Amino acid sequence: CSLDQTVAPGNLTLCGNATLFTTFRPKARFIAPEGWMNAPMGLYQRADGSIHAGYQSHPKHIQWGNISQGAAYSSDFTSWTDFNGSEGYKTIWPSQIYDIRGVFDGSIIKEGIDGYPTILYTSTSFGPLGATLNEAEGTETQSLAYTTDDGASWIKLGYGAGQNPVIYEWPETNLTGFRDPYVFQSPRLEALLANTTSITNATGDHFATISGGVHGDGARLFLYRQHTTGEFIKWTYLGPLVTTGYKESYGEWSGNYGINFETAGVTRLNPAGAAWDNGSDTTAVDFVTFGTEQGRADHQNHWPLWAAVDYEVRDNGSIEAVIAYSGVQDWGRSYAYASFPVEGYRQVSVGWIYEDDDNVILAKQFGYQGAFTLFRDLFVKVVENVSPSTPGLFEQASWSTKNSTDGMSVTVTTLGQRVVPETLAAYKGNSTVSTLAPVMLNESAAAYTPFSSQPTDRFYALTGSFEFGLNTTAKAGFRVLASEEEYTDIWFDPASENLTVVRTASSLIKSFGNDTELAKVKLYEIVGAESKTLNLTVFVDGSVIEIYANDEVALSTRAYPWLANSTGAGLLADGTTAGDVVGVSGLELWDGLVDAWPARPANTSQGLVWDGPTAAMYGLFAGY
Amino acid sequence: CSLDQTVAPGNLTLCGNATLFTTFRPKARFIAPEGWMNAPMGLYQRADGSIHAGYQSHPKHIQWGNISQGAAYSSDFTSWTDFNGSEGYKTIWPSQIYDIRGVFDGSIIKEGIDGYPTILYTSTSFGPLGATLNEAEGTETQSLAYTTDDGASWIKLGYGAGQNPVIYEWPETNLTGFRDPYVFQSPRLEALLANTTSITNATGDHFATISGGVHGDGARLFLYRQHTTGEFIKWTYLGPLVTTGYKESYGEWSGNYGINFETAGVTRLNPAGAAWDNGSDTTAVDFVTFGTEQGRADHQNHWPLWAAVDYEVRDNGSIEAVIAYSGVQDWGRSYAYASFPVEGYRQVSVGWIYEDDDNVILAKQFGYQGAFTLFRDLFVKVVENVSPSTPGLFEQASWSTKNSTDGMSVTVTTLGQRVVPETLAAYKGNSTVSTLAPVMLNESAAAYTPFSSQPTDRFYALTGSFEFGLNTTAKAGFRVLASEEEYTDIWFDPASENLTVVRTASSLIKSFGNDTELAKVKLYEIVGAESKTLNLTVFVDGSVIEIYANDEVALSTRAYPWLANSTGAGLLADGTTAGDVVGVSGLELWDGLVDAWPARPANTSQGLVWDGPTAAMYGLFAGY
Ligand SMILES: *[C@@H]1O[C@H](CO)[C@@H](O[C@@H]2O[C@H](CO)[C@@H](O[C@@H]3O[C@H](CO[C@H]4O[C@H](CO[C@H]5O[C@H](CO)[C@@H](O)[C@H](O)[C@@H]5O[C@H]5O[C@H](CO)[C@@H](O)[C@H](O)[C@@H]5O)[C@@H](O)[C@H](O[C@H]5O[C@H](CO)[C@@H](O)[C@H](O)[C@@H]5O)[C@@H]4O)[C@@H](O)[C@H](O[C@H]4O[C@H](CO)[C@@H](O)[C@H](O)[C@@H]4O[C@H]4O[C@H](CO)[C@@H](O)[C@H](O)[C@@H]4O[C@H]4O[C@H](CO)[C@@H](O)[C@H](O)[C@@H]4O)[C@@H]3O)[C@H](O)[C@H]2NC(C)=O)[C@H](O)[C@H]1NC(C)=O
Ligand SMILES: *[C@@H]1O[C@H](CO)[C@@H](O[C@@H]2O[C@H](CO)[C@@H](O[C@@H]3O[C@H](CO[C@H]4O[C@H](CO[C@H]5O[C@H](CO)[C@@H](O)[C@H](O)[C@@H]5O[C@H]5O[C@H](CO)[C@@H](O)[C@H](O)[C@@H]5O)[C@@H](O)[C@H](O[C@H]5O[C@H](CO)[C@@H](O)[C@H](O)[C@@H]5O)[C@@H]4O)[C@@H](O)[C@H](O[C@H]4O[C@H](CO)[C@@H](O)[C@H](O)[C@@H]4O[C@H]4O[C@H](CO)[C@@H](O)[C@H](O)[C@@H]4O[C@H]4O[C@H](CO)[C@@H](O)[C@H](O)[C@@H]4O)[C@@H]3O)[C@H](O)[C@H]2NC(C)=O)[C@H](O)[C@H]1NC(C)=O
Ligand SMILES: *[C@@H]1O[C@H](CO)[C@@H](O[C@@H]2O[C@H](CO)[C@@H](O[C@@H]3O[C@H](CO[C@H]4O[C@H](CO)[C@@H](O)[C@H](O[C@H]5O[C@H](CO)[C@@H](O)[C@H](O)[C@@H]5O)[C@@H]4O)[C@@H](O)[C@H](O[C@H]4O[C@H](CO)[C@@H](O)[C@H](O)[C@@H]4O)[C@@H]3O)[C@H](O)[C@H]2NC(C)=O)[C@H](O)[C@H]1NC(C)=O
Ligand SMILES: *[C@@H]1O[C@H](CO)[C@@H](O[C@@H]2O[C@H](CO)[C@@H](O[C@@H]3O[C@H](CO[C@H]4O[C@H](CO)[C@@H](O)[C@H](O[C@H]5O[C@H](CO)[C@@H](O)[C@H](O)[C@@H]5O)[C@@H]4O)[C@@H](O)[C@H](O[C@H]4O[C@H](CO)[C@@H](O)[C@H](O)[C@@H]4O)[C@@H]3O)[C@H](O)[C@H]2NC(C)=O)[C@H](O)[C@H]1NC(C)=O
Ligand SMILES: *[C@@H]1O[C@H](CO)[C@@H](O[C@@H]2O[C@H](CO)[C@@H](O)[C@H](O)[C@H]2NC(C)=O)[C@H](O)[C@H]1NC(C)=O
Ligand SMILES: *[C@@H]1O[C@H](CO)[C@@H](O[C@@H]2O[C@H](CO)[C@@H](O)[C@H](O)[C@H]2NC(C)=O)[C@H](O)[C@H]1NC(C)=O
Ligand SMILES: *[C@@H]1O[C@H](CO)[C@@H](O)[C@H](O)[C@H]1NC(C)=O
Ligand SMILES: *[C@@H]1O[C@H](CO)[C@@H](O)[C@H](O)[C@H]1NC(C)=O
Ligand SMILES: *[C@@H]1O[C@H](CO)[C@@H](O)[C@H](O)[C@H]1NC(C)=O
Ligand SMILES: *[C@@H]1O[C@H](CO)[C@@H](O)[C@H](O)[C@H]1NC(C)=O
Ligand SMILES: *[C@@H]1O[C@H](CO)[C@@H](O)[C@H](O)[C@H]1NC(C)=O
Ligand SMILES: *[C@@H]1O[C@H](CO)[C@@H](O)[C@H](O)[C@H]1NC(C)=O
Ligand SMILES: *[C@@H]1O[C@H](CO)[C@@H](O)[C@H](O)[C@H]1NC(C)=O
Ligand SMILES: *[C@@H]1O[C@H](CO)[C@@H](O)[C@H](O)[C@H]1NC(C)=O
Ligand SMILES: *[C@@H]1O[C@H](CO)[C@@H](O)[C@H](O)[C@H]1NC(C)=O
Ligand SMILES: *[C@@H]1O[C@H](CO)[C@@H](O)[C@H](O)[C@H]1NC(C)=O
Ligand SMILES: *[C@@H]1O[C@H](CO)[C@@H](O)[C@H](O)[C@H]1NC(C)=O
Ligand SMILES: OC[C@H]1O[C@](O)(CO)[C@@H](O)[C@@H]1O
Ligand SMILES: OC[C@H]1O[C@](O)(CO)[C@@H](O)[C@@H]1O
Ligand SMILES: O=[N+]([O-])c1ccc(O)cc1
Ligand SMILES: O=[N+]([O-])c1ccc(O)cc1
Ligand SMILES: O=[N+]([O-])c1ccc(O)cc1
Repeated sequence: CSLDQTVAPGNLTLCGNATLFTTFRPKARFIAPEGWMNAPMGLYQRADGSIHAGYQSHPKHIQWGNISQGAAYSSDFTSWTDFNGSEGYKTIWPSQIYDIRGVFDGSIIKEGIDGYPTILYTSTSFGPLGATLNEAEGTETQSLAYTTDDGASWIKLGYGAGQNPVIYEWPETNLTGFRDPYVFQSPRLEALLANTTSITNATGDHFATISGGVHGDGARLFLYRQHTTGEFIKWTYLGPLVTTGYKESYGEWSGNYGINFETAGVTRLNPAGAAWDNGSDTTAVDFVTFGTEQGRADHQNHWPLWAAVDYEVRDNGSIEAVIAYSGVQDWGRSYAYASFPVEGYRQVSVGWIYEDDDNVILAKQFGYQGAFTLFRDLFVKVVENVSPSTPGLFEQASWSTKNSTDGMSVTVTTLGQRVVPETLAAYKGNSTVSTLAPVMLNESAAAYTPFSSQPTDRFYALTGSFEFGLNTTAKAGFRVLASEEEYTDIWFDPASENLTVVRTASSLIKSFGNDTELAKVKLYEIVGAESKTLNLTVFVDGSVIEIYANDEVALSTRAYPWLANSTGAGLLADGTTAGDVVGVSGLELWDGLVDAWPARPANTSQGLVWDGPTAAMYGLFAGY
Repeated sequence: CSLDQTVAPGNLTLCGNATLFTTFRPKARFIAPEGWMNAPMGLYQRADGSIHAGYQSHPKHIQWGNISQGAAYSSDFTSWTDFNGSEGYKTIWPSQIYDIRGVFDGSIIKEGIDGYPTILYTSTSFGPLGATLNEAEGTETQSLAYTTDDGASWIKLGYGAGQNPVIYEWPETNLTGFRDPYVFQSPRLEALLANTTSITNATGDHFATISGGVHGDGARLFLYRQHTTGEFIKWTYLGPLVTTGYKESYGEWSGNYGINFETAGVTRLNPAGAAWDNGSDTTAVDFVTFGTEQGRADHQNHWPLWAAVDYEVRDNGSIEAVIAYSGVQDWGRSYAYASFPVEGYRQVSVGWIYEDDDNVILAKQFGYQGAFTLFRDLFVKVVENVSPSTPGLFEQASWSTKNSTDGMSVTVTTLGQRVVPETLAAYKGNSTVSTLAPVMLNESAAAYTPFSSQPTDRFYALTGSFEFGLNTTAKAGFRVLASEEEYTDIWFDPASENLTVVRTASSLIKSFGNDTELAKVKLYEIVGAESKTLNLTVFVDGSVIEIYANDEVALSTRAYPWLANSTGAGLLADGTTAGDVVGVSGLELWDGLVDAWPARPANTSQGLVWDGPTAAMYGLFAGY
């Protein structure tokens, strides 16, 4: 095939394996060296302060299978180094009857077996596995392994009675799933349960949730408690923590709860970050983050959600997490968010961005699939002095409201997300930074106005503050990865409250997805203000477009323009007039970002392989 | 429990694990250090002249499961040393999706991958597996591994296309089984196929059989040929080598062909041992040895058989092995015979002797199950100058006859088996040998006459030649493991041609088997003789009783007397009179035999373990 990016693309399906390896590939973020990746796993801050990140991995293939933990480490979330051992960059792989079908997601007990960091993970064996299939007990169990070398290798507990797997009995019949154990400490839950520990005999300092659901009756998050402090074999089932209905939706701001949960976690946050109080901090909020499946017509039937919850203690010594309000962690092509504690009272979240090639047309030509999102600090976002005339404000859909004593202003609380400052500092410092003059978008505004400085490649960031009239019908935003013939348009339309990514012209290559992305964004109007403001930040990284609005709304998507010069960026304006003006300020472009994998050459493909005719016989993995 | 062997046994089911480890345990033969063992596998003579023996092994359990290769070596078939590596005495174990359900039987390519000894073995995965179940393609495949350290460890080929497993497609639909690859070189088969290699393109110097059958339509031995010399991935299916009918029997001397073959092998022998001619040696005979299942009402539904065959070349470049005559390799509690070449033009065979505790009542108390037989030289047994008035002679059931030119005498040919001379020499040399005076059994003979010298423990051998009148109705034999209250009786009754082992009084412990064993023995009468002779040799080794008659008939069984003094032996006589006399000569007792595992302590138990509740969930292994 021809790789001439100055002319229209040919038939790229004729290209060899990994011939398009560098063409669309992110450079400034976490990604496997090659092949298939999906969910983050095994995330923890090591004793030396560095971050260990695992991920679901299938090297030398471009579909899921033999799923293993690949791993790497970083001192700043931003520049990474691969582990290299006897299995390359893998550190846990299928090896025993109980996990031979896949080492699924798992999470870290920092002070575990013999004092070592310990992973509790879903060990899978044979049989139908899935929320739409007739799964049986044993197919998904939960197992332990520990590391004596800070994540370079893991030792599994032995197979058998009183050893691995450590959790195998289904807590209810007819489960849709039983996976993704999330281990956490919780002074809050310990305080709530302290008066009931005689009922259950579970007194350990670690809790674990397991994600699943019940056939025909919606998703479930099951809560376990470590039976005894310092002992890791026995985990006592308390009860369902979160119970939702079959394809239940809390509404337009909240996705859909589907039929089954995946990768659920539990945290507690306050306005500064992570909160480790027992309930005494009145500014702190309990949150659950979770994926749902089969409640969405597109995006691989997957919603990455979160909910604020109020805990109630049941008479049998378990906890009901009652949903107070419910939102979306990312509105685009991402899923499988994991969060973990970081020193300085932080909780950091990261997810997986899948490709937009669902028919698997150019995956072999790429030689890889998937990347992470950026790493995000979670916190309680608080907006003070909100005007009660903010449209829709008292729906309290994915936020809560608290009136002032006099009823004239409102305090809004919701989940905040922002890129970790280490990454922003490194990006800015390594980039060519252009601080741009403010622009009034009025009757003279073109549909597209290129920035006065332009990117030089597909690795850049941009930010801007868009000030709108309170009754505007104008739209504005950013165009990125743009030439005359290919471009991706990011619009906000305050009248509809919709942030969209229009991808009809994103690429000349017709096999990639081109559906319009959509997020809801609430501009909380401030008392006394005669305008409302959207702070919009965009990261462009190969084919990833990752959008953040108001440290609250995130939308990750993909664009694969063919032409070498489809790298431009600028401002979008629609329906701006002399009377309906959009003021854009705080404009800045960072060109270049950071080389996130400095030790890797440009092409880390090792080729692709086929599992052969037995893949279809076993029926577990696609085989390629 | 009480282990007082001077009084009646108590309730031994109350005894702890491995508390009866030494009580009944063989000392003079090949046996695992502890736990479950079954079939011999991976047998070969190493470059240094020593013998490598593998076996199906499940350490720390007393039922089958996670089946692996345990291994040991010997310079004389008799004194053995265990391998000791990272997995103890195991050297191959389930580790990959293709073999995670068990590393089943396999055999050796001496000059294989990169010139190293290479095993071709049955790699098993998930799904129904068995001749009475609905097995599917993929559940049993055939895979390669090689050793760079003379059997201390094995490296498997990688999983995938053009790698492991190397044989996976079923040659016919609806197989009852597809396992136990037997690799061999054959100048005979090469010569037969040389004119047809254009039809199949298979020209390699190794052949392999795979054992199985077809549902409802009997057993099958499938023949493959290595496609190209020096290359080990591609094996071409030629056709069925042996085809038998559903529960077909050739008769009383020949067991039953059942529904499915296991552990089948192919060899060529002459009167001296192994024959490596191309067909030019007129004294050589082609043989197949094979196990059959579900054609027997007892003995675990298993027959260990052999057949002499005449090869025919089919038009499609395959071989039909037409059965000429058909016999039994061992008439007792043994199965899974494997044979292998040994320097000096020898073919040596060894099998597995199972316990007689089929309800698994005292297996945990033993802490082990199973042993090998002794190692046996195979050869063509030729008897000259046989009288045509030998009863039943021209049935030619498990032998062939060739008349002299004048029709007055017959040459008889059959399969010969004898204990390897290395073992007999070592046994005799380490024993207290008593050469006993000949005994005429007549009207004065007691039912039981103790030998003039007695054994001192349960480890001894005895031999004798019993001369009978041509029209005798007398019976005689040996009693072993004998006190007043417990004993095992080995009888030959020339009038019925039956060799029996009567075990009604073998033990005071009622849970062990007590059924009478039976073999057919043909005393070929010699021209001019006025008598007929049975040469009977018996090895007593813990609980094993292994009987050989006339270097032809073998019968392995088990006896578990409780009393410490149930060790005696002597002569049996029934219906001997002044006129019907049995002359016994060549009588000799070897007391002690050899310590076959000199580096092992008396108790090599490591305890027993339970796999836990997941064993029943996975449904593959009993779990204990
Ligand atoms: C079917 O059969 C399968 C095969 O048998 C079976 O799988 C095997 O299961 C067994 C049993 O569970 C596993 O055995 C365990 O192994 C653990 C260590 O595992 C790691 O290391 C081994 C060995 O590594 C050596 O060899 C390899 C290979 O050559 C080398 O690469 C290594 O470098 C290393 O080499 C050195 O050592 C060799 C000899 O050992 C030398 O020959 C060599 O020269 C070198 O010097 C690896 O093989 C393992 O790899 C495999 O597993 C990993 C995942 O873990 C995979 O990723 C990988 O691909 C492989 O598959 C692995 O790296 C042991 O720790 C463990 O022993 C502990 O537990 C048992 C009980 O379960 C105790 O009896 C024992 O005492 C140990 O417990 C003590 O120690 C720990 C801390 O160390 C404590 O937590 C514990 O409390 C206890 O303490 C006690 O003692 C203390 C005294 O110090 C005292 O203070 C305490 O108070 C207390 O009393 C166990 O041996 C085996 O690994 C499996 N093998 C494989 C290949 O899978 C499978 O399950 C079966 N399936 C079924 C269904 O039945
Ligand atoms: C799901 O994922 C699973 C995990 O990824 C996956 O299983 C893995 O599959 C891969 C791919 O098939 C296997 O990789 C192969 O490994 C073979 C060696 O295997 C043995 O050794 C390894 C490594 O041993 C080191 O590490 C262990 C663990 O720490 C130590 O115990 C050892 O002591 C040793 O340690 C040293 O080295 C380390 C680094 O390597 C150092 O860190 C350390 O300090 C030490 O110095 C073991 O791990 C293996 O154990 C496992 O497997 C055994 C059974 O085999 C089990 O019993 C055991 O329990 C474990 O499970 C094992 O002992 C390699 O030989 C092989 O590489 C060859 O093939 C590939 C292609 O397939 C070629 O690319 C490569 O070039 C090699 O081929 C050349 O060499 C051979 C001869 O050596 C030739 O025959 C061949 O023609 C070719 O020659 C070429 O080069 C020549 C130049 O010299 C030239 O002359 C020729 O012309 C030609 O060009 C391959 O790497 C891996 O072992 C599996 N791992 C496990 C744990 O199972 C699984 O399949 C997946 N499942 C699915 C469904 O997808
Ligand atoms: C001697 O060797 C055995 C191995 O053979 C060692 O382990 C024991 O194995 C036997 C099987 O041989 C197991 O028996 C089965 O037990 C289950 C129920 O077990 C539960 O209750 C037990 C009694 O208090 C308890 O000990 C068990 O605890 C272990 O297992 C749990 C996991 O469940 C684990 O968390 C613990 O830490 C322990 O490891 C467990 O709670 C029973 O259902 C089985 O019944 C079947 O079989 C019987 C007998 O034929 C039959 O009557 C039933 O109808 C049914 O068909 C079976 O009894 C035993 O549990 C194992 N014990 C263990 C692991 O401690 C044993 O330890 C060795 N002894 C010594 C001293 O070393
Ligand atoms: C590029 O990367 C791929 C891995 O993705 C490398 O391997 C090839 O993978 C593809 C799948 O991506 C395989 O395609 C399938 O092939 C089978 C039929 O294969 C047979 O015929 C082939 C053509 O001549 C031949 O090459 C194969 O030989 C290999 O495998 C045998 C074992 O069977 C082995 O013994 C050999 O040594 C070889 O290793 C084999 O004989 C086909 O049935 C599949 O069809 C399905 O999918 C297609 C596509 O969607 C669809 O149209 C069908 O309807 C059906 O659903 C599929 O085409 C391919 O066989 C693999 N090739 C190999 C292993 O050589 C590939 O090698 C990499 N290229 C390079 C240059 O590195
Ligand atoms: C948009 O971003 C601006 C700039 O960061 C935010 O304004 C700042 O608000 C903080 C208080 O939290 C002040 O300390 C700064 O001085 C403000 N800077 C200004 C006004 O330039 C603004 O709050 C953001 N708006 C939204 C809606 O998120
Ligand atoms: C029983 O054993 C005896 C002793 O080994 C066998 O008799 C020997 O036969 C060989 C010929 O093959 C002679 O060289 C020996 O001298 C014979 N010894 C004798 C008669 O004492 C005898 O053939 C065996 N009989 C059977 C039926 O197997
Ligand atoms: C970019 O490339 C295309 C195709 O080579 C060309 O037509 C166009 O003029 C170039 N420059 C742009 C769009 O600014
Ligand atoms: C505790 O009660 C809740 C609510 O009825 C129930 O769902 C849960 O299963 C119970 N926990 C147990 C039985 O451990
Ligand atoms: C909150 O304030 C709004 C606006 O003043 C008012 O309509 C509403 O009733 C108030 N809610 C409460 C609980 O006082
Ligand atoms: C550039 O990036 C590296 C890697 O993250 C970072 O450590 C470094 O501080 C950055 N350089 C700057 C900020 O000048
Ligand atoms: C309208 O927009 C253009 C471009 O920003 C600017 O030059 C002009 O001053 C604006 N008009 C007013 C009245 O500010
Ligand atoms: C052997 O032991 C039993 C039981 O202790 C005893 O009755 C008998 O007399 C002993 N001696 C024999 C049978 O020669
Ligand atoms: C032997 O003990 C077992 C328990 O292992 C008991 O069930 C059985 O009834 C006992 N047999 C007796 C007393 O005969
Ligand atoms: C060769 O012919 C025999 C007899 O018909 C048949 O059983 C066998 O399958 C054939 N071999 C092939 C098709 O490879
Ligand atoms: C073989 O010899 C027996 C006895 O003399 C005779 O009955 C039979 O017919 C002979 N067979 C042949 C083929 O000559
Ligand atoms: C005793 O047994 C050993 C082990 O087989 C053997 O090598 C040795 O030669 C024997 N001793 C003799 C025959 O005196
Ligand atoms: C009968 O048998 C006994 C014991 O062997 C012996 O003493 C006696 O001589 C035998 N009788 C004859 C006639 O040989
Ligand atoms: O790769 C398997 C893993 O990916 C997920 O399905 C999320 O997409 C998890 O539930 C599971 O552990
Ligand atoms: O342990 C499994 C092995 O044992 C046998 O069933 C014979 O009894 C073989 O066919 C198989 O390879
Ligand atoms: O791209 N940019 O100029 C940016 C991006 C992010 C940010 O927080 C500030 C500026
Ligand atoms: O499939 N199985 O459970 C088996 C197969 C063969 C055997 O010898 C024992 C058990
Ligand atoms: O026990 N014995 O005296 C024997 C056993 C076997 C043998 O070949 C000769 C004598």
